Amino acid sequence: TDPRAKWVPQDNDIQACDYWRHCSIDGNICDCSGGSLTNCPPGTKLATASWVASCYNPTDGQSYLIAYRDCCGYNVSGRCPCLNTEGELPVYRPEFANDIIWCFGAEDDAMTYHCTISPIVGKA
Amino acid sequence: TDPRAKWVPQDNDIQACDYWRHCSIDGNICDCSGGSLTNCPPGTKLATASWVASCYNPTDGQSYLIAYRDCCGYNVSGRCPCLNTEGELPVYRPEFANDIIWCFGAEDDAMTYHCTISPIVGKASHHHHHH
Amino acid sequence: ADDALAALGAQLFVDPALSRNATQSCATCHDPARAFTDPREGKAGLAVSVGDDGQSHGDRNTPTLGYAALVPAFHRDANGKYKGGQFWDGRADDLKQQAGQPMLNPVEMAMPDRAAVAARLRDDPAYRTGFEALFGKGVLDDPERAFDAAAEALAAYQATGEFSPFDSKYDRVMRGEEKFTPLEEFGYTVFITENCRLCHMQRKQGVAERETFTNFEYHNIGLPVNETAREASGLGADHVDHGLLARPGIEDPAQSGRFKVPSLRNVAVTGPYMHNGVFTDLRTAILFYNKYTSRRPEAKINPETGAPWGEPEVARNLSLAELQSGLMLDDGRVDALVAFLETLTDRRYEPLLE
Amino acid sequence: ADDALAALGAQLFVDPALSRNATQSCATCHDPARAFTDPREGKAGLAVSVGDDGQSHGDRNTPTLGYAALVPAFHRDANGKYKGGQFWDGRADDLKQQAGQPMLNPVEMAMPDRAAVAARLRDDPAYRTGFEALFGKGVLDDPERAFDAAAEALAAYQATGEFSPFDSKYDRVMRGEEKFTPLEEFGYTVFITENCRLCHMQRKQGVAERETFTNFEYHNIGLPVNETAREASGLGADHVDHGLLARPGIEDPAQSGRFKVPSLRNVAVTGPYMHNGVFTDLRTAILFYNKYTSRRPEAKINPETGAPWGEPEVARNLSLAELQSGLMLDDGRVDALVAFLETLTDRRYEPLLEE
Amino acid sequence: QETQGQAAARAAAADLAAGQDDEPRILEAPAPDARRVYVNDPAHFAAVTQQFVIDGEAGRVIGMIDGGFLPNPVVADDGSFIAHASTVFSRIARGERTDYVEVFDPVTLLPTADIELPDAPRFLVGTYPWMTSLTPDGKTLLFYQFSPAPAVGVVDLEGKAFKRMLDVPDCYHIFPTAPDTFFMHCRDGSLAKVAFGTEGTPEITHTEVFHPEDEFLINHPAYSQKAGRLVWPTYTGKIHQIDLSSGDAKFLPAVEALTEAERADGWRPGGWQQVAYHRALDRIYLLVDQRDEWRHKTASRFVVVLDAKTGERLAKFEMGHEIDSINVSQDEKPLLYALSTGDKTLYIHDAESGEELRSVNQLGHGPQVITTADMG
Amino acid sequence: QETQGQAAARAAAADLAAGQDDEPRILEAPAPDARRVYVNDPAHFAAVTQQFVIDGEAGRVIGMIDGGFLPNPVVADDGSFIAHASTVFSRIARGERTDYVEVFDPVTLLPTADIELPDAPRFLVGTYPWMTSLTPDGKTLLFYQFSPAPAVGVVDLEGKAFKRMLDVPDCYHIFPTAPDTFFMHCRDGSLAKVAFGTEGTPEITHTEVFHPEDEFLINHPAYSQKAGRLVWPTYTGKIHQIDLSSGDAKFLPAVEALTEAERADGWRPGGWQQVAYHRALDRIYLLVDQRDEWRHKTASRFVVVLDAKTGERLAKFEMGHEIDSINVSQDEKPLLYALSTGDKTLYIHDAESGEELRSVNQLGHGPQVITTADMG
Ligand code: HEC
Ligand code: HEC
Ligand code: HEC
Ligand code: HEC
Ligand SMILES: [Ca+2]
Ligand SMILES: [Ca+2]
Ligand code: NA
Ligand code: NA
Ligand code: NA
Ligand code: NA
Repeated sequence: TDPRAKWVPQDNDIQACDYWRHCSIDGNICDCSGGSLTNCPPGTKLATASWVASCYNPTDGQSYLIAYRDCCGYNVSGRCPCLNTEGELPVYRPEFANDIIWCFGAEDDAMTYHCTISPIVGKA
Repeated sequence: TDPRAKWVPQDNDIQACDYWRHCSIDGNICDCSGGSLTNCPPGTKLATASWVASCYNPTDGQSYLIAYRDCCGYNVSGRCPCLNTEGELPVYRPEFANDIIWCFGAEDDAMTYHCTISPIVGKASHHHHHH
Repeated sequence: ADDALAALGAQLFVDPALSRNATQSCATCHDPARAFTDPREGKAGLAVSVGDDGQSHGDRNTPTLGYAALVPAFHRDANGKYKGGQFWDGRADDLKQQAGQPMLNPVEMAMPDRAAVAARLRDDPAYRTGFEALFGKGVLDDPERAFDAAAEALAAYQATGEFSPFDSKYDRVMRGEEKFTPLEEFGYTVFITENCRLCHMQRKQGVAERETFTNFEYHNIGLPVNETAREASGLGADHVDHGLLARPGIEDPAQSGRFKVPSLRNVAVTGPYMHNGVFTDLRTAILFYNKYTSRRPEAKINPETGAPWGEPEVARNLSLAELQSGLMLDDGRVDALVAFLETLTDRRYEPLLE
Repeated sequence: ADDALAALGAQLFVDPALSRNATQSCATCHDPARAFTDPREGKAGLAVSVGDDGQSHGDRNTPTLGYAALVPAFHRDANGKYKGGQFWDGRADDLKQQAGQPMLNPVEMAMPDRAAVAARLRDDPAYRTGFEALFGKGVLDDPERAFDAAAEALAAYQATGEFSPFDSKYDRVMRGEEKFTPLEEFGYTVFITENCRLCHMQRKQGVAERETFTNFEYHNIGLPVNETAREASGLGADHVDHGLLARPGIEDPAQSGRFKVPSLRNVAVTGPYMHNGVFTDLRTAILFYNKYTSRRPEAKINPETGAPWGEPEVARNLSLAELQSGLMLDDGRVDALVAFLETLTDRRYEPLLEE
Repeated sequence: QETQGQAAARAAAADLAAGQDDEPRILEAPAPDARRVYVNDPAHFAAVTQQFVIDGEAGRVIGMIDGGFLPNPVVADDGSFIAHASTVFSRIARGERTDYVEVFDPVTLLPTADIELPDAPRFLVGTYPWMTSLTPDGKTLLFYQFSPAPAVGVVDLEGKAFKRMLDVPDCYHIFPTAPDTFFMHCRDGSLAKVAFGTEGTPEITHTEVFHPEDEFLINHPAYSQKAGRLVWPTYTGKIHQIDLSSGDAKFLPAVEALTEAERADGWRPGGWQQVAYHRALDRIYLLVDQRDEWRHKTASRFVVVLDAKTGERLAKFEMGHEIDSINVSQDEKPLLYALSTGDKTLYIHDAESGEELRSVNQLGHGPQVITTADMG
Repeated sequence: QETQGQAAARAAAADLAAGQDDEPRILEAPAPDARRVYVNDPAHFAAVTQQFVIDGEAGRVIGMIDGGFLPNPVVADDGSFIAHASTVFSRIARGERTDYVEVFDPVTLLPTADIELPDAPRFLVGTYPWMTSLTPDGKTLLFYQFSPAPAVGVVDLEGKAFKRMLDVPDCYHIFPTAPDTFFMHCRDGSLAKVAFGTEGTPEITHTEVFHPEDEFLINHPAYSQKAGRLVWPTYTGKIHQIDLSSGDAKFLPAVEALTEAERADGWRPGGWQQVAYHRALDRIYLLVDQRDEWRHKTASRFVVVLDAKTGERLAKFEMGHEIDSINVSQDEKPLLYALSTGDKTLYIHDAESGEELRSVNQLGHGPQVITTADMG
């Protein structure tokens, strides 16, 4: 609610902008438009590229690598928008940059942004 | 602000939804996107079709015919949205119906709605709607 | 005085001594019993009028003189649109410059020259009195001054209340003395919402003080030749009526085929319609505009003939922006427009309405 | 007993007596000094291995045995992906079912039959004692029991810490004992953000306990024939290696040309690369992937030959969804991935990286 | 009391803690059922728009579909597909116009047909559901054209092709009653039956005028195709009911949704989708409030429920929000859906008690239209 | 003190009372001048977007331009044209992609060129002004491509044609210095000078490295083409300046926008367009606020103004709103433009006193980018 305060993760609600895995999300949470935490909504196309962040999990004290993926090929969902930038670096370090539309590899050359999923891929 | 209360026209600010000539406007006031009360913004196309309402002018006590015109060929402006329905009739009386996109006759066959202008063409009253 | 000048014009207007064989006056072709238009049937019906010689027919339909005094003098406006003047092609600047022309036109009143006109004027003691009182002693002995004075009186007579009384139902309704019927009110709303008001209304916006249902501009609406009138005029099957381009001093090719937008006052009692009298019925003139909008096969057919309307006489400069409005008039709207236009009939012509 | 089985496997693994002319043991082709792969040069360089007869070449590259014990037994998972098993085409269910195959294969150890293998075991007084203690008296007298016991012992030895020590720099970094260089860390970040981790990580999501940089699935990445290896193997110019489809019991033509995703552990020291040893250098194996993503002319050329990569041996069922990632690896990111993959080398093979 | 986002955090933390893997993939929406509800956002005339597919029982967005300028949605009553007629331009809102019909699979939401409509023939208007209509067999889509004249376009969904335009009189809206027949409402106050073949002028018959010229019938009547019941309120809340189930119009006794005393006190219907009809219960729901007579498009805060056979009032609910559109599920213990354009929120109520159960917010820019399948 | 809507009501009433006629028509924008400002609304990644053309002196919208998905705007410094690189799809946000450049007349706003870019080559990213860039003669537009690898597209605006792609190293952004040359910022901490022709490998020369790997240079540096001055803040408000006016890079002394005490108390720049530069005054403006280190894209409520030569602070303005983006007019007595993505409002301030003078609201859904012409 103070936008400039240090971001404080929680592990109790995935539709909120402070949910721990959304620490470098930029866009919309897929769970709010018919996807789930780690699945795209019907009719969208899953990008094969990703972006990474190290997100602290308050449930177990561990930091995990979140390799975000966009679901693509639809206009932006408009539901549960969020923009977090924990660890986020400028475009010249693109593996950590989150303004890029990371829809690369999506089926049917889909390149429009609908929402983002937040799967874990490792520990920091 | 009571949306269901009888609408009360004013003659002091054309950018407001209660300006007297806007009594049956549906969309956006052109004056808020680079047009003026009776002119289209640059880049848009002025339709020849029109919709009418008898709008009462509280300044001089007369009722005028406003034959609205759409400015077309752009996405909706998003500035100064308004919906009034004074004397507005269902679609089967299309001369008085305002949900219709009245972009017919616009140059380049422009058919998308950007904003609406509010010119006077005449005095008068309607049977269904007279002051 | 202004009164006197017009009273002189009233005399001239019905005087056949202004025609070569004394067979016709202004009033012969602009009959006051028919809103100052021509009731007589010639070789092309009522499409064109016969001259003093009893054989010559013109190539254009005789217009009403009702309301002609409201038209501004010919000029080119700031947007490069020509407006005003007199005749269907605007070739006369104003009513004064127009009045002398039927007098000398061999297919109309056929006087050989101004001197012949003056001579007929001098022969009438009432004219010696009337003209001299207004213009000075010897006016009628000078052919130029006599002819110019005759044209001034006639123009003055046409600018009196008797030509433009503003007493139609439409006028009474706008003064709030009575109401339109439901059909007439629908008709008015159709006229304002469809393309008609783009051309047949004095102003672009605001309220006209003395509306006459024209903007005074020039348009080519793509009318076909009237075959029988063209034959009667004797101008030859090769003739093309170029409308405004025919005015001396107009050279711009974009004016080819354009004609002055007529006032719709008394339209119900002044058929046949258009510059060449091609359509006899008011409903047909209205249906003509559907040719630019409707996709029904009947839109292509002149109901009076059962055959295609015919190619435009001039196939360039058509006013397509205004004509191709995207909206067809269905039969109910055509009925409503007829009912509205009938309300533009002056009080004294309401009995002609049947 | 767990120790004893694996110690018996240790002796078998280095015993040439399990080969027809007694020239070759498992350790000949799977040399512990080379991360359990084959240092010997044959007619096709190091791409394929030479059998006990000194003449016969195989047609696949000899893979490492390191970390092979982490692979699940062969199965079809719920999404209809085959997973697990042993050999490049998964035709063995597990390590125990694989162990006896080199022994009887005429192009490898070339023993005539089980009975001949049992007769060799019996000749050795140490096998009589070691086998009988674990499997019962008479085991070496029954060719089927003896062969089955030898495979068991071999599979048990490959499941020991010696084969899967988890002491690479990567493992140490993950335990917090050391840090990647910026270049290694960059290569790790590339590996995880580009398509590589879609096939070369154990899990689709979450955290693996013992990562071996393979999902154990079968994919056709569209590799060409290795011509010198295929000529050495003698299978013929018309032969097609159908990968998984060649496993008995798989009939699905969509499995044609699919090979098991190798573990990338020790990849830096186990060249040459792919199922037919077609690429000499680790860099070249990485650049192969840019053929699906880059439009540059260089992307269609194998840098070792200067020639086009070649037409796929099996030009259907390519994993295009994963391969067509939309992003090519520039040279700095190829540099980074080599640096990262070198961190997957077991500690005892670090000396091997120099060469 | 546990929210969907909370339950989903717990399931995700358990999967993590247990080491349960799962493959990131594209989900399928749950099977269409009685409680699926579709919300269309015309977005105040924006050039691109959205539809939200919602499970009304959970109050959860289960999917979305993108549309162009002022699209018309339709939903097959048996749940087999959904479709829309939509309009795009080659440079956002300018350039070459393309009108088209897409049919979508109701669980993958993938287009199974994209049918171009020649010569940009759609009527572009604030969204009226019965300006684009499916025949009861689901094999034909009918859409209205206003320019250059009232006309109706025939689209074959089975052969995936536009067929032809039908010429009609001065009439509006399209209520299909058979594979080859639909009714429209005419300016003169009659209904027109339009019976159409694979070729010809259609056969067109009129009923007698059923309303006078000063009685105004709203743009959003309720039509139950399975009942053949057209329910058509006027600006005063007088309700015309027409039975089309015999294949011809029979006019039922008119009912008044509001009493004389309420009307004298300024009660009037108002909103966008002002009326709903529940077939199995034969019940009518009308959005009403106290309002000036020319505020007929403003939100209303009350719903009245009445027995369609007798016109007796069964209930009057205070909705507790500014509501523009209502509709109901067609199952037993129906839900009453109450959409607020201003709040961009679908409020989901028990239709019996009128109590609010749950809501779905963030539904686009100006959502206005609710559509449900009648699957019973 | 009279608002623009009130002035217009007064004027229209006087024309009505005087019986003045006027023809409804399409207006022309006023001639481009120093106080025109353009605001682009990427609309939080929506498939279609809008640009508002604004008279900064009146605080009035004088025009709009529609765009597709995340378009890149450019404005000729001399006022002769504006243009954007844009992307559309055959069915709203899916189907066939078309990337294109359109050039517009700055007073009629009509497109005067529509130029297709082959093979969908634009980089789709939240909007960075220096990802698409005019050469100083205005004859060429250069745009960045990220996929499959960094490359730069060359578009001949005079001949209205796509020319070629150039392959570049691992570098980002495009700062043009001559008809045939521009600079980029490399991952390794250098700039790369790229000199190109119609065909042939471009001549690419790297400058010296000028910053460490852990100083992060923002995505929105200011670049004054007419001054050849590149003003590049880091996350901490340290400012790198590069003088490109000789045609080669010369590194100027770095300045700190914030004092050591402010940095110790949590002051950092933050927002979107965090920095502006006034050529004639040689002054730098930076959006800053007290914030956590990884809240670098949030709005800020303060602007510090400093002398570019010495780094001395001239002012610290309290903006009085949540500001994401700033720019300045390039004239004398310049305006400071302060755009709030959250309020969708442009606040127009006096750049000398910092006082808010006027504002323009309802600027789309999430307006982020301000562009002006340097006409002097
Ligand atoms: C029939 C032989 C006529 C006689 C006698 C007069 N007029 Fe006429 N009038 C006639 C025609 C065929 C036309 C149109 C010709 C054309 O080329 O356009 C006219 C036109 C006028 C007008 C112009 C009206 C307008 O354009 O709206 C005026 C003012 C006019 N006529 C007056 C007039 C006078 C004063 C006459 C006696 C001198 C006179 N007309 C005789 C047909 C005939
Ligand atoms: C400008 C493009 C016009 C539009 C739109 C409409 N009309 Fe018109 N009208 C116009 C001209 C230039 C003319 C004369 C054409 C010629 O060359 O003769 C006309 C004529 C009429 C008439 C005949 C009147 C008479 O002959 O005296 C009628 C009845 C008429 N117009 C009516 C009409 C209606 C009802 C319209 C909307 C459907 C309409 N016009 C459109 C100019 C234009
Ligand atoms: C060279 C002549 C070899 C000898 C002797 C042995 N192995 Fe081997 N090994 C060889 C090849 C060419 C291959 C791949 C063949 C194919 O068809 O895929 C193998 C493979 C294995 C595997 C599978 C590993 C994996 O798929 O990841 C295992 C477990 C294996 N080899 C073990 C093994 C044992 C126990 C041996 C002695 C009995 C043995 N190998 C000998 C080459 C040769
Ligand atoms: C599945 C679609 C894969 C993706 C994406 C990548 N790899 Fe891969 N890799 C895969 C298979 C099926 C194989 C064996 C192919 C065969 O038939 O032989 C490989 C092989 C490698 C190797 C060689 C390992 C060895 O021979 O022991 C390396 C070095 C390798 N792969 C690396 C690699 C990198 C760095 C990737 C991202 C660019 C990558 N692979 C993607 C399956 C797939
Ligand atoms: Ca006539
Ligand atoms: Ca190898
Ligand atoms: Na004729
Ligand atoms: Na001329
Ligand atoms: Na080879
Ligand atoms: Na098989």
